[PDB]
Amino acid sequence: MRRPTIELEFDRAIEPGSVPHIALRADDGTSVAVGPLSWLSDRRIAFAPRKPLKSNSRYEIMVPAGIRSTTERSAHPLTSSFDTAPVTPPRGLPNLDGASCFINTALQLAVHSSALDDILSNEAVPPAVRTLLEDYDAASADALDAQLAAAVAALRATPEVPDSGPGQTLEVMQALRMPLYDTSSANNATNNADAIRHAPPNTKAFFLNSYPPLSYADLPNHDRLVAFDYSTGGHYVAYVKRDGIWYRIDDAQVSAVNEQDLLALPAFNPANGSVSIEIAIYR
Amino acid sequence: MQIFVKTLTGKTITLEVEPSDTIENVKAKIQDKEGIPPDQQRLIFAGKQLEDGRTLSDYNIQKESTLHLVLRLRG
Repeated sequence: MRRPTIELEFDRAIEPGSVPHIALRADDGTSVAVGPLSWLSDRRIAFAPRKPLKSNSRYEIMVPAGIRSTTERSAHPLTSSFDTAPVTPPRGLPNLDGASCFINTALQLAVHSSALDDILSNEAVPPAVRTLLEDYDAASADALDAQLAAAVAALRATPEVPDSGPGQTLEVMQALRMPLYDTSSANNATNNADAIRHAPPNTKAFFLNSYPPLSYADLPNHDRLVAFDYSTGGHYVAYVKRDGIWYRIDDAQVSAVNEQDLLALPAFNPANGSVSIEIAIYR
Repeated sequence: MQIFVKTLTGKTITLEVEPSDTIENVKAKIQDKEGIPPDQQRLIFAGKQLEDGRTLSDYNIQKESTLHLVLRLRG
């Protein structure tokens, strides 16, 4: 999933030697080299990145200007973009000890975030947690269950997560060492929404600790939004986006949802006054 | 000094404090009057979250000023 085969089909017939140093580029401009170019036809090349790609990250294929056609140079660089995130539906995480939905929801948001690879190589993160996130897509049902129980115990043993009983999803994020951008600490906003719209361009995860609390409809930049937690007061649920499709994950229960559903989620429970969305993940 | 604390349930709570009182002091007072542990309260003044170890003097919270309270209940 992170070292895939990429093939590009050009409109005109391209002479070899005309095609330049093709490279993939991450969002911050970092270039990864590719291997040798395979010529499937005179208008179809195939290649793969030498070094593995970051998970849950957008990459840009650039064919630099100057691709010579058999007829003629290329005026502008040819650019295409893809994403290394999985497209299979997400998996459920059973609520084992009865009071871990805050741990389950937080892991769900972490495995769908661009910080995943940084979490997986952070030795301050408990290794049982890095094990579970590593094979989240590939593990069997019984292996995922056993790995989840190991990750819950390792998390509850850290100083950040309560040793038993319920919690808040932020506490698990602090144990994962996942850097979050606090909306209230922004230089240029006095509310949650404008703090996100005006964050530094490389910012991909937000902790909404300003006012007013935001509904899904108020979350800026729906195009690039991929995950967020939803609190009802005493329960946690994860919403994650894969292949353009939103899934609601209530612990072990995964279900597809419609955009119409998400625009009806309130910014807080009007009964107990508890905030609902505190973590927002973008790609 | 007199301040007001509005919640997302549509409910105002009035407290008597002084500009020397810490943000934790205000939360413990809120824990007594309505039963919310400070662990699970967020206080907001002018869109900005009030940090525990600070005073109301720091956030220029005068008399008459009204805070917004956001509950962060465990799940």
